[PDB]
Amino acid sequence: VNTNIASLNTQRNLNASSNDLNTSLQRLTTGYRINSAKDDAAGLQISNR
Amino acid sequence: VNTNIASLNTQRNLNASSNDLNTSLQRLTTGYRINSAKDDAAGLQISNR
Amino acid sequence: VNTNIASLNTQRNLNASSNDLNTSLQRLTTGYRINSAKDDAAGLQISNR
Amino acid sequence: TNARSRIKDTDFAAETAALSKNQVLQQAGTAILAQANQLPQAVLSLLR
Amino acid sequence: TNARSRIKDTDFAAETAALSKNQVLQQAGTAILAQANQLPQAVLSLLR
Amino acid sequence: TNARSRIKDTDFAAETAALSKNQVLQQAGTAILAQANQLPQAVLSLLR
Amino acid sequence: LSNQISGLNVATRNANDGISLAQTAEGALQQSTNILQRIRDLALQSAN
Repeated sequence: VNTNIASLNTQRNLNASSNDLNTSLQRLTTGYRINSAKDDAAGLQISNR
Repeated sequence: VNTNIASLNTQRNLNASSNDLNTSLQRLTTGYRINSAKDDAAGLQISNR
Repeated sequence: VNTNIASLNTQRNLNASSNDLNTSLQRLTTGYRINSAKDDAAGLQISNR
Repeated sequence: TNARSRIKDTDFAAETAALSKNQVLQQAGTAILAQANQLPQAVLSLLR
Repeated sequence: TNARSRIKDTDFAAETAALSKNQVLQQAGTAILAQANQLPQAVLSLLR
Repeated sequence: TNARSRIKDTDFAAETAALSKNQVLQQAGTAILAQANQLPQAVLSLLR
Repeated sequence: LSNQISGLNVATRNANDGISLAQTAEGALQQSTNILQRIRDLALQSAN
């Protein structure tokens, strides 16, 4: 139980939560839930038109 | 709701009321209920004749 | 209680109350209790006639 | 015109009060939201 | 414009709570790593 | 002159709201920067 | 239940889109009603 630690589930959750955190910070700083990025391609169509 | 406010119906009403204000002031300063302008072209021809 | 917060009932309440705020704002800037919009279709017909 | 006023003209003597009530609701709700957003951080920082 | 708002304007009454929650998970994960990385140290230093 | 007004004079009945939106967005961006610039400090101070 | 929640959220968004669409339709119908008002007034003036 020493050459590695099975606690990398915590690391995966940290990475995922940090990604969602960056997306949320971008949403709040831009004011668009459908970000100018790829998100919600159908919403992107609707918003562009 | 921060990137835009639906309260611009107030702005629309302000524009409308400003147009009515302009036309009413014109009517009052010319003494004519129908302006010498487009208003009531039938009445305009009646006044002309 | 960390993956979610039941406080979004406050969110529902604020969205509803902002809807009422917008409709009352329109009523105040237009001067019409029933808006020129859909509200009170019976009263809308009465007013149109 | 009197009928059109009674059916259309807002008796805003109560609508201004209603609007102030709605604005009070806005500020109260956002205050509650900002206060409740501080619960999980506190409970986790104390429970860890 | 109202349609563009309803489709694009973030109803950040939820995204603010989401930001708070995500910060909670970030701090919790940092603390969990700090707590778990000490397990092999303790078990090896005490068992040997 | 009315033509020059309609093509030049600012319709600030909407530009005032635009100014309010711009000020709010600037304040929000400043707060977001001040909040985000603290993440690496906390993660390194807790993980080390 | 999470599938149900996601469905309900996309349903809220589709419903808001439909509300906006019906609002545009109502505005067009309102302008048409004012146009018909002007038309009837012109007709009664055309008694001449």
